[PDB]
Amino acid sequence: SETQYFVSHDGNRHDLFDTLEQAEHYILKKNGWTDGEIAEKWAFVKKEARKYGGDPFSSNGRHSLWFITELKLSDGVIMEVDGQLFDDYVESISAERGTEEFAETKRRLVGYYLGW
Ligand SMILES: [N+]
Ligand SMILES: [N+]
Ligand SMILES: [N+]
Ligand SMILES: [N+]
Ligand SMILES: [N+]
Ligand SMILES: [N+]
Ligand SMILES: [N+]
Ligand SMILES: [N+]
Ligand SMILES: [N+]
Ligand SMILES: [N+]
Ligand SMILES: [N+]
Ligand SMILES: [N+]
Ligand SMILES: [N+]
Repeated sequence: SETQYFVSHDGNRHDLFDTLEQAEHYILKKNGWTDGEIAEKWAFVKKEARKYGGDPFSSNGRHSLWFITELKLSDGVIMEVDGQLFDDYVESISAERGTEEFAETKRRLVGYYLGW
């Protein structure tokens, strides 16, 4: 069992990273942070954004469209999306298992997350 961090921007897939810090670092570099700025300011910006409902990845004072999703996998199978059992997640945005709607929704998400 292994956790990976999936970075997306405005619906577009970027990468799967092994740790949260790697995923965060990638977004910050994408947003033009210097390596100096990250080491001196990121921990503070992330906690203050946490504390007051803001987007720590905001480049202009508004939601950045960046997201980090936490995937748990076993043998390359997605088991959980942000702590929620995958099939439960698919059901909540579509229909229940057994329906073609469920099968197509999970199929697209599987390919989306794994970069097919
Ligand atoms: N994508
Ligand atoms: N990139
Ligand atoms: N990387
Ligand atoms: N990193
Ligand atoms: N780093
Ligand atoms: N990008
Ligand atoms: N700390
Ligand atoms: N600070
Ligand atoms: N503060
Ligand atoms: N914030
Ligand atoms: N946050
Ligand atoms: N699963
Ligand atoms: N089923």
